[PDB]
This record gives sequence, structure tokens and C-alpha cells, in this order.
Amino acid sequence: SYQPTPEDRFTFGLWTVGWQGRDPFGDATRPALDPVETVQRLAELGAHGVTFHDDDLIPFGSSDTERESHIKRFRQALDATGMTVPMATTNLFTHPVFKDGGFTANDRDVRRYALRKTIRNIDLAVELGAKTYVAWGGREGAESGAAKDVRVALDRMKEAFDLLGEYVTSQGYDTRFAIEPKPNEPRGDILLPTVGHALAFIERLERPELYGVNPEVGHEQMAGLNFPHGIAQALWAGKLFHIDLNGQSGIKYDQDLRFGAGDLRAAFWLVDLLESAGYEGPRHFDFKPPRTEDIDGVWASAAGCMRNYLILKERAAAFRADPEVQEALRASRLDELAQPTAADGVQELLADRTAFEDFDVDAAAARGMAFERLDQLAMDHLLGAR
Amino acid sequence: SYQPTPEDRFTFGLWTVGWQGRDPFGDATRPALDPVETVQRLAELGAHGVTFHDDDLIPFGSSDTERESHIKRFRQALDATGMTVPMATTNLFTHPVFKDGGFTANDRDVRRYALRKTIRNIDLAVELGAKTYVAWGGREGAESGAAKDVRVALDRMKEAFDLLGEYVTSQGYDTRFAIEPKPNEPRGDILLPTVGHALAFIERLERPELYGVNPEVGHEQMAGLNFPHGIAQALWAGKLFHIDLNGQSGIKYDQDLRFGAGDLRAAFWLVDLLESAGYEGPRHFDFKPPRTEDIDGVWASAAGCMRNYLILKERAAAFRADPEVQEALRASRLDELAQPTAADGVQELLADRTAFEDFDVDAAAARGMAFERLDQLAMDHLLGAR
Amino acid sequence: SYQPTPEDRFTFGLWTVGWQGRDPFGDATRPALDPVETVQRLAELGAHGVTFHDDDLIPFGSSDTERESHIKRFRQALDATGMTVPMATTNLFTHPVFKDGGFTANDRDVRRYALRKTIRNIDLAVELGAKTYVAWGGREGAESGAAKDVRVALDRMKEAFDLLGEYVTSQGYDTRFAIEPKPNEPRGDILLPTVGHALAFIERLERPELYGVNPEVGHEQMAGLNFPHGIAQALWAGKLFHIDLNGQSGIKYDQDLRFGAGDLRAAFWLVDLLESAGYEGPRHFDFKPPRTEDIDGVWASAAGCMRNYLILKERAAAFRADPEVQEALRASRLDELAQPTAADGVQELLADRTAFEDFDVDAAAARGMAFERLDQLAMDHLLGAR
Amino acid sequence: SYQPTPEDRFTFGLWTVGWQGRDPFGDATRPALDPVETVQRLAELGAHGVTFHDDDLIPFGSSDTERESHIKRFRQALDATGMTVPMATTNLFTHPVFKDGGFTANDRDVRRYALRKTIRNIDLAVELGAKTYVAWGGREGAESGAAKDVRVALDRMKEAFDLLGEYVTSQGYDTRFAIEPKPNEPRGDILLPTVGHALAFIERLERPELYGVNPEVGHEQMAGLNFPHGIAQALWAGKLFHIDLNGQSGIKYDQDLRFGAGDLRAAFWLVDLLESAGYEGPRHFDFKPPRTEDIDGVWASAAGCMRNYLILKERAAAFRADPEVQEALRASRLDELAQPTAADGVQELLADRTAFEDFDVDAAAARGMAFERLDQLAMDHLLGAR
Ligand SMILES: [Mg+2]
Ligand SMILES: [Mg+2]
Ligand SMILES: [Mg+2]
Ligand SMILES: [Mg+2]
Ligand SMILES: [Mg+2]
Ligand SMILES: [Mg+2]
Ligand SMILES: [Mg+2]
Ligand SMILES: [Mg+2]
Ligand SMILES: [O-]
Ligand SMILES: [O-]
Ligand SMILES: [O-]
Ligand SMILES: [O-]
Repeated sequence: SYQPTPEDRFTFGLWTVGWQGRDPFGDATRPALDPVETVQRLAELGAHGVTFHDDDLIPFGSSDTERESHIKRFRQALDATGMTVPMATTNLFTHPVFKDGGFTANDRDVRRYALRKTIRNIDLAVELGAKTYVAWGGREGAESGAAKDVRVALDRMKEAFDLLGEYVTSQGYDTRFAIEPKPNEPRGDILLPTVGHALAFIERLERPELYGVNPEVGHEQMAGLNFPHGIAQALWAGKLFHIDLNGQSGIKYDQDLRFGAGDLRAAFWLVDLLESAGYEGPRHFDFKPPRTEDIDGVWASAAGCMRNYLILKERAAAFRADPEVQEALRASRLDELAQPTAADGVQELLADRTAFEDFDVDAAAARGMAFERLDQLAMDHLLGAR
Repeated sequence: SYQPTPEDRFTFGLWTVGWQGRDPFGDATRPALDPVETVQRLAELGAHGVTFHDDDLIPFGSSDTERESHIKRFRQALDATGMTVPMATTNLFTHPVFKDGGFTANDRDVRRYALRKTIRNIDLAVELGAKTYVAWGGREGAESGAAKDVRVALDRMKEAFDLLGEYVTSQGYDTRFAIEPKPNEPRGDILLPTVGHALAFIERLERPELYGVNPEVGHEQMAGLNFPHGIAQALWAGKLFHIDLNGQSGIKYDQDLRFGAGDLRAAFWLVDLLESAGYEGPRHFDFKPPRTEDIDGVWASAAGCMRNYLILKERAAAFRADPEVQEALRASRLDELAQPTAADGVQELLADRTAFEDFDVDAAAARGMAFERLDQLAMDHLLGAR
Repeated sequence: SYQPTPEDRFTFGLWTVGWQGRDPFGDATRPALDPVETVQRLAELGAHGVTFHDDDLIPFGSSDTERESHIKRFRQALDATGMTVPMATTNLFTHPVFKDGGFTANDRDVRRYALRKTIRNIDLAVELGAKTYVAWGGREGAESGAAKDVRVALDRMKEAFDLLGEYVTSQGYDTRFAIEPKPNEPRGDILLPTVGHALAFIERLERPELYGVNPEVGHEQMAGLNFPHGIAQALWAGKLFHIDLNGQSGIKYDQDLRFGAGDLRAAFWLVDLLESAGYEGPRHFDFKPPRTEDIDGVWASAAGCMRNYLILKERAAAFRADPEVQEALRASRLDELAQPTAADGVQELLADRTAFEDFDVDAAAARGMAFERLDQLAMDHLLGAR
Repeated sequence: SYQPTPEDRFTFGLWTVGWQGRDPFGDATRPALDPVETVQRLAELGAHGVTFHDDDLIPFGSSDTERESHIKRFRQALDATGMTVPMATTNLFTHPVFKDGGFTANDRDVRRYALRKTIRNIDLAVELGAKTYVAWGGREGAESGAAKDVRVALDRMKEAFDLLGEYVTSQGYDTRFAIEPKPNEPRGDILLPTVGHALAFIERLERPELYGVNPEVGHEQMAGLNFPHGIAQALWAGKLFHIDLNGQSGIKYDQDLRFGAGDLRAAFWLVDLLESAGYEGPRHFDFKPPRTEDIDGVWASAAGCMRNYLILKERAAAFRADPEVQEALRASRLDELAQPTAADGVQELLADRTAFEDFDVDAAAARGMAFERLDQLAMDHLLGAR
């Protein structure tokens, strides 16, 4: 089975299946896809909805009449298919004017233009029903040390987000923001490089409750971090507003492989976490079909994204349901991890001799954790060898 | 010149110059140093003070009389040399009982013991005059996915730090805590893996003002991150309580090279930031003299740490003082980065046609940033070619 | 399920299940294992043989009488179980005399001592039946640039291996040598860091036929390289003499996880390669049971190594046997890669206008490669969803 | 200061200063440069020559008449300046027909076309005076495991290079070939990923003498390797035919920063090696002026490449000439590494009791190597603090 239906909340950006295959060393290997045809083809595949950057839907520099016309025909395909727009974003990285950033460009006039460009697209995203507005500052950063004073750049980043927070509050919009972290590329180093850095930054904004994170699998893996661990921290903070799924095979350039490819065990632990934590947002795929592929390989790749999530969902649920796994978890004391360390308080802990002076350190040091047996049960379930 | 004096606030852990050279594949190549002799030799080198883990000063398992005796003779060398103890920490990673962690061990009784072990050493660190108490959770984490539920582990981590916050508040101690992030090693992945992750975690503690970060050069570089950028975020947050200086040559095992070795340009931008931001805490070295070295190579390595900071301090100050550099910074518009984007407010920005409808995008896109000329002036000053 | 047999050629080092758990930040968590108990327990698990470093078997410093006793007891356990010894190696990294190397130490006398220690163990390995003698220069390298002139050190490395070749040739021994590459750890950089570098060096020895490589999964992955691609090149060269199997989750310290853990798709493509190329040597596991484990967890991790190889062997055989995969391989023109580019020579090619002057570049550019549809069939077979 | 002369052999690719700034997330920021203006401007800066890909000089698709005109104008600028063309290469990566490779494309016809396109440019390079023809197989590789059988692809790679060797031998051309390794990007994994892998492959060609390597600083650093060590092995092998100089700050996308930027101490040890080994080929810069720059910044970045090499050349010469460094090298026994381990052979060594039976292992283990004191002298010379 593993057939996606709308109920599975699978979404795709216009820019993913529509990537023409232009990379740093080569030209486009595929023609551009029309936005109406992408909506059509994804609804046929079992997708729930689509997302967009403003310049994906409306070619940069369009007159107001060309814009209207682009939004009308898109909105029509959405009505015709039952497709939703859960999220939208701004392109603040392609046009040469953003070569030193959008919100943190050294030129003040470019920072003002970046904000107006964003605000215009927040109005459109709300009209189309988007609840989450993503911000990926891919050009915010530097290749050299004196080019960007980072404390002042963070003053300008906080100013920009506070300004957008005031704007949606004044308009009464029901939209929240999600910051997408990336450690590098296209800049040598990008500001707010990981989930952690974006979550700490949010706590310094004027209205923190309006902002969360949109982590991407491949981005945290570009810094060699454990993506399931970063998502668990964002969930613990109540800040996982959206998530971008794809694959990455290690620390190198950002590959955007289809979900499931790259680190397959990390994809298994991520699905197990999303499903057991009850995440209810879109399962969004931000990937690129390899430029070796024609348009049928594009839809084959898009279908494999959804198929791999559904296969892993089944294996993670079977794992957690297994009495032998529930037994191995008690053996590794994951139940004791859930008990408070000292709900009796610091003064009872300090007067407790079994916690220190009479604690038998070597009896405790000799208890094996039985983590390898547990992990081989997880490997067996992933591989269907049970 | 480049001669360290106490005034330069250079500090060293007992565990740094005293590392015997035991690594994963080999035995100790040097004898243990007595703590009194380390104090002596570092005061002679121009060091301001020393730090310790409890088990560095008092051998694990010492009776109360062996403990008293170890603290008396140490305290005596400190009085005799004028050496200070600015910071202290707990060893919650060497003894086998901490094989699954201290504060986040799955076994509850080990988590209670880890807290009592810590509290006993907070009392001693306050008595010796330490103002900062560092927490490096090196055993908090996992090699496999089901071994550690990370949301619950963070419940236990927050519980532990809140418990220590209540303890020092109740005792009226003037000590703050600093969390030291590390992405991996000795665990496959460590919780709170970077500066960003530790800063976001602190905002969820009961008394956030009691906690900051103690970043280490080599640790952020093990995730390929820009260490000067991470320190700028911690300074912007008002959370840089302490800093550990050393060298790392890339993403690999944690090398702990002497400061200045590893990424030399990153060391130059770090000193430029510390000195221009007015950091006033200790310049602490957490490094390991290579096990190829005898005890004279140990003191040669320790002296090079301080010499390299003083050379880079001089080159960074000369750079910033140069009128030609001040001119290149105006040319790259670092002065415009300091201007507010929209102090006129969102409604004036929205009614400003020069910010969007009449903005000349291509005139702005054509302005070069002159960042390469600026960076070659920084290279010239670093190398003393001006 | 999936039982290990004799004919599977699974072997283990004495140092793998015998690892006591000591790492750079912690003490041993397990008791030392007796070599004869290791032989017994591994025979019980379905292993075909065991390997050893000389100091695993005979304690460094044992007179020629305890050496006698140690070899006698050990050979007894092998006699009793039918266990074989396919390979042996020298420990030229643990003792402090090897702190700057064995074969390439700057001190001449340490290099002579290193060669005498190796030759003593080549005699023992041959009489126990080993056909392959592994060299892992863990200490050959540097933490700094002027400490080691690498061209001269390669002269010394070549000299050591040529002298070893002369010795086994004058003795008439059947044994061949296999270099084990590793990019770093315990040295900042190790000489002959990858499979590629070791294959090139072998070509400069006086008897290249006596020497091949012994690549390890996690070591090539410490440099972010594709381990199956590196094994395909060692097999193309006719130099894959032995292989070390384990797991690694990224570029970081050497983990030595059990085979299957780490990069699970790389383990699948490795098994598919080994089995389709008909590699017939030992499937040797060089891994470390995590120090979180007691001795039951050690045997559970050793059994998981074998189980994972056998599950992947079955999934890879099913992938290649599937008629739809054979069809997808023809569709991606994997059969056409096996056809010679220009079997009728360079003047044939130059005289062919369809190769240049009349080649339709756009029709060729538009053929899709259908690689994503082939990779999802491989993904379905691995996960048993086919 | 530090002026570039002719005799310094500094060369640049047409594609380096000519890079228009287009990357995977952004459009070109600079106008295209005319090849004759590039020749003029670089002659003015003190460059000795220029290099080119065939499609840098002649637009893909130009008839044999625009080809004529393009070569004529270009040769005119060279005639007028005295600029030389030391090396040339083929673009087998930009056009979509090369999406799965040139020499190792699965389609036979694309491989024939790739060889005809290369041979056409070998004829042009020879008449312009190039002695080295570089091959960079940027598209040779895969993003997935069954897309490319690597043993067969190495058969095709060897076949392509053997046919090129036959062609230049039957023409009597003086030119030699140089393989440029790169571990990844634009392919997930590229074949012959490091200097080591390319040196081993060369040993399997029918005429190994015609082929060497062209390593690039940032490409070996993309795999975390030590670039000076890799160059020492290519020089030991007699295969350093050419070298590409630039900067890279870590394992991430290929940056191509100007030489000196990135890992500055690695650039110091590289210059020290090149100058002490008497390398006499071009010092070629393969870098990209950041897209933040206008054309004045492009020429400022190109001048910085040359300046940095000349400052490092001077600092490295001063380090080796210093009597205290010569003394520190004797103290670290760098003179003793040059002495043969056992010049009087294996039976000499076996008969020597001072090599084993009477060698005092503890006195040898306790000699310190004094490597930190030597490295701080190197650090003092680099920073001009001596
Ligand atoms: Mg991405
Ligand atoms: Mg994304
Ligand atoms: Mg460290
Ligand atoms: Mg530290
Ligand atoms: Mg290993
Ligand atoms: Mg091994
Ligand atoms: Mg490059
Ligand atoms: Mg190059
Ligand atoms: O992305
Ligand atoms: O450390
Ligand atoms: O290993
Ligand atoms: O490049």
C-alpha cells in the first residue's frame, strides 16, 4: 500500500519539482514548469498542498496586471483540485540586489526594500489561507570577518522581525513566522546557523509567541548535527511551527535529496519522533529532483518522498508497539528517565545519605545499559526483519 | 615584548598542562603534575589564575581528611603566589558510573548522585573565590536513537539546573553558572551541542539570569561553525560569562591545540571581537600539550597560548586604528549597518515610495561591497605587512 | 532469524569485544577479557576466526617464557574450537615509545625497534595460519607542519615496507601485507590518509605484488568519502586484500559502531558490491561495543554485526535478482556503460562525424537518466517493502 | 608592498576573474568579461599567463568561422602583452549533455562526443604553447549507488585517458596531462575524489609517464585532508605537474576564495613546501572573486592572491634561514628522520640486540619531541613577530 492521500498533509514547494537543474557548474537540464500544472500533477500524486516564494508565482518585475493574472490562474487551479497553501515565503536571495543580504544588508535602502518585498507577500499569503510564513535568510552572513559586524547585524535582524510582528498584529492577521536555519551556502557563514541559534534569537524578539522555527533535515546535517535531537529541542520549546523534509549525505554542499535518501536511520528516528510527539503541521518536502532526471524522474522523485515517509511511519509504529521493544525500553531504564530526579526538593536530597555518602558507586557503575540490544531491535524493525 | 602579566587575566585549568597524554589509542607519556607545582609554574609564566574540576584537586574517593589536606596545601600555594581561582567545575564524565551521563543518566539514583557531587564542589569553589561555575555535560547524549528520549532528557536537564539555582539562591552565593556546549565526543551526539542550543535552553530555566555560556573555540569548530559569529550572538544576548580558548584544525576529534594554532584567522577575528566588545572575564585556556612533548614542551605550549593572544591583540588593535581601514569600512558601508532600517516605523515605511515602487533595484544591485580590499587590509595587518 | 555460519567468514579482533571502555574522557567500564574465553564465545556465536595485535595476546614486557605460555593457551582454544586466525597485526601505537610513530618516528632507534617488534609477530602469525598481515600506522603523522618532512617520512615508510617484503621473501612465507588507511586520530593528520593514498604508495614499493589495502568503513567516512566507491577502486586495482567493517555516523571522532549502524545505505551498497564482485576474504569486524554496555551487551553488539551483514546480503541479492530492477538498469543505460567508448581506436573516432560534427547534442541532453526510479527500487528492497 | 614579477609564474584562469557571480541560489552580479580585456588587465597586475577551458574562449555552438575570429583576437592580445598560456582544459561539465558525465557517462555516444570535444582543444592548446592539459571530471560520479558501477566506470575512465595518450603520442605533441581531483560537488560523489585516488589510477594507465595531478587547495580541504601532506606525496611520486591555489574555510561547498584566505597556516606550509622542493611550474589561481564585488573588487581579489603568496614566501624563507629554527629542527630530530632506518639490511637489523633485546624502551619513550617550541617559532615567523 503506502499510497499518499490528502489526509497525510504532504506538501511541496513550487520550487522543488519545478527546479530546472541549474547548479554552480552547469545549466538547466529541464524546462520551467507552469505553477498551474504543478498543482494539478501534485494533487494527482496524493499531495495535500503547495507552498511558494513570491518570485516562483509572480516573475520578479511583473506589473500589477501581470501579477493579478498570475494569482488568478493559480488560485483557480487550487479551487479546482482542493489543494491548500499552508505556507508561503519571500525570495530574498536570487536577485543581485540581495548579494549582501535582505534584512541585514549593509546598505540601508536595500534593507527597507527587503521589508516591503516581504510585507507585500505576507498580504498575499494570508489571502490564499497560509498560516505560517517562513523566513530563510540565505544571504544574511559573510565570507570575511570585517564585512559584517554580527552584533549590529543581529540588531538589524531583530528590528526586521519586530517590524513584521507589528505589521501582522496591526492588520489582525492569523499568521505566525517560522525562521529556517542554514549554517552556510550561499554565504560562507550564515547568521542563525542552526535550530539552536534561531530558538535563542526568538527569545529576544518583542513578541516571541509569533515566531518559531522551520528546521530542514539537510541543513542541520551540514553542520554534522543530529536532526532528530534538534527537532526534540524545538518541540520541547513549543516552537516547531513547520518542518522541511529531505535528504543529505554528509557535510558538503546542500544536496536536497528526496526524503529517505541520505541518512536513512536519521529519517527513521525523525518520523518516530514526529508521530509519537503528535506533530500536526504539514510534512513539507523541500527537495530538488537530481538534474540527471527528466520530468518523469521529477514526479518519480516527488512520489518517493511521500512513499518513504509512509514506509518509515509504519516501521516506527510497529517498533513502538512491539512488547519486546517495550520490554527492552524498561531494561534500558527509559521509564526511570521520566521520573523526576528530586521532586522531594534540594533540602531532602542534601539530607539523603543514599544519594551520596552511602551511594554504591561501583554497583551502579556495573549496571549495563543494554542499549545495543534495543538498537538492534530498532534496526530489525526498520529493515522489516521483524 | 608580548610578555604576559597578571593584568592580562590569563587562566589555565589544572587538567590542561597536567594532561598526562593518555588518549583512545595510547598510554600516558608524562607523569602527573602536583597541583601546587602547577600553581607555581603558571604564576612564573605570567598567568593570572587557575581552574579545576573537583577530581583534579581531590582524587576521587578521598576521605574527608585526605580532602582537607588537598584543599589546604593548594590554598596555600595560591596565597603564596597571588594566583586566583576565577572558575571551577565538576568532573561528571570520567568515572564509569557516569557512562550514560550525570544530570540526564537514565538511572535516577545516578542523577541524584551527580547533583550532590556538583553541590559539594559549588561550596568549595565559592570558598576559594570562584565567581563562575562551569557545567560541561560531556556524557549527556547518546550513540543510538531509542536510548535517550531527548524531550524527557531536557526535562531532567532543566530540573538539575533549576535545582542548583535554588541551592545557590538559598545559600546567598555570588556565583553564576556557565553551560559549556560540545557537539559530540565522548558521546555520539551530546545534548545542547552548540552555543545556540545552550542559549535557547537557558531561556526555559526558572531563573535565566543565573546562567550563561562558556563557549570553547574547538567545540564550535567541530560542527564547522564560525566561532567569532557564535561569540557575537552570546555577547548580543548578554550571556558570555566565560570563554575557553584553544585551537582545532577542522571537523575531527577534539584536539585542544594551543591557542593560535588551528584556524589562525578565526583566532584573529575572535580577539578583535573580545577586545572591541570590552569582554572583561578571564581569557581561559583549555588545551592539551601534545603527548609528543615532555614537561618543558608543556610549559613551552602554555607560554605560546598567552604569546599568541598578545600578538593577535596587537594586530587587531593596529587594524582597527588604521585610517585606511576606517576608510575601507565606510566604503563597505559598515556605518550604514549601524543605522536603524526603519526608525520612522512600519506605517512610514509602507507609505515610502523610495523603499519599493521607486526604488532603483539595479542601481543598488550594481554597487560593489568592496569586501575583498577590506579583507586584504585585515590579512596585511595580521601578517605585519603593514 | 539469519544465522551465522562458518562459510560466511565472519571474523573479529581480540581488541573489539575485548575493548574495556576506556576513552579520552573516561575510565574503563568493563573487565578485561581472557583471549581463550573470547575464542570460545565467538565460536559459539557463529564467527569463523579471530585476529590479534601482538600486545593483545602477549603483554608488552613479557619474557620469552610468559610469551610461550600465552601462545600455548591461545593455540589450545583455537585447536579446541576449529577457530582460524586469518590475519594478525602489530601494536605500534599504544606504548609511549611510539608517541611520534613506529616506521616514521624521527628517532632512528625507535624505527629499528618498530621493525624488530613487527618481524617477531610476522613469525608468530605465519605459524598460526594468518595469510594477511595488517599495518595500521596510527602514530605515523603530525599535529604541526615542521614536525614531519613528509617526503622523507615517505622514504622511511617505503624503506620499512621494503625491508618487511625482503624478510618474508627470504623466509619463503606465504603472507601478504595490507595497509589500513585512516585520515586522523590519534594524530592530527595521519600519513596515507585514504584508500587512494595507500594504493598510490604501494605502487612505489620494490615488490608491489606483496601489498594491498585493508580499508575500514568508518575511516573513509571520517573524510566524508563514499566507502563503496573506494572499495570499487581497490577491487579494480586488484588490491582489496582484507576489509574492516563497522559503522560511523559522520565526520567526527572514530566511533567503531557495530556494522549496520551509522550510514545504513552505505552498508547496503558495500554488501551489494562485495557479494557481486565475489570478494572471498574475511568479513572482519573492527568495532567497539559502546562503553555503556556490560559483557552481555558486548556479545549482543557482536551478534548484531553478523545479523546486519546477513540481512543486507539478502536484501541486495533480492534487488539484483528482481526483473523490474534489471529493467530499470537497462533504462538508466548501465549496460551501455560496459560497452567500450571506442574499441576501433582513435582514428576511427576522429573519422566519425556522428561523434561530433553530426551528433545531436540537444536530443542527447534531453534523455532522462531515470536514476531516481532505480534508487527508489533499491530503497524498497532494502526496507523489505518489496 | 611585495610586487609580482614575470619570474613568479603567477597565472589565472579566464573563468576566475571572469566569474559573473551566478551561484545555485542567485543570479549573476557582474557583466561578462572580454577575454582580451582579461589578458590586458592581468598583464598589468604582474601575472605571467592565463589558462582557459575551450568554452571560456569559444562559445559552445560557434561555427568554425566564429571559432577562427575568437582564437585570432585572443592570440592578438597574448602577442601584444607577452602573456603565455601554460595550461588549458575542456569544459565537460556545463552543457546539459554532460549531466551524467563526460568520459564516464552511461550513454556511449556522450562519451565519444566528450573525447572529440577534448581532442579539438588539445590541438588548440598545443599551438598556443600549453605544456599541461588539465582534466577535471566534475560530472563523473553519482548521487545514488546503482546509477554508476564504479569498476566499469573506471574502465571507461582509463579507456578515455589511454585514447588521449595515444592521440598525443601519434601527433608527437609535447603536452602532458594532469588530473584534478575533487571529492564532491556538483555530483554527490565524484570519481577519483582525492590526490591519492588520482595518483593510484595513473599507475594503471598504458603510458603512466604522460600523466600527473593538479591538486587544488580547497578540494582536498573539502574532505578535511592536509593539503601540504598531499602535495608532498605527489612530489614524492614525481607527479606534481601543476597546482591550483585558492582558499577554503572548512568542509562545505567549494568556495574558491583568493589564496591566503581560508586556512592561512596551511597556505604557509604549502608555500614553504613548494619553495623548498623547488617546484618550477605555474602558481595558478583558481578562485572566484565573491559575488558581493564589482569589477574593481575582482581585480583587488586577484592582486591579493599574488600578494599573499609573496608575503608567505618571504615568511617561509625567513623561518628556514633562522639559526634558532635550524637548531630547533635538530632538537626535534628532523635530521635523524633523513638517516636510513637500516641501510645495512634485514639480517644486520635482526642481528642487532640494541634494536630489540637491549633497546631501552623507557629512556626512548621519555625523550620529548620539542615540537611545540618548533611550531611556535614557525608561528612567530608567519606573524612577523620575528
Ligand atoms: Mg536545502
Ligand atoms: Mg528549506
Ligand atoms: Mg575540547
Ligand atoms: Mg572546555
Ligand atoms: Mg576505527
Ligand atoms: Mg581497523
Ligand atoms: Mg574549486
Ligand atoms: Mg581547479
Ligand atoms: O534548501
Ligand atoms: O575540551
Ligand atoms: O579503529
Ligand atoms: O573549483
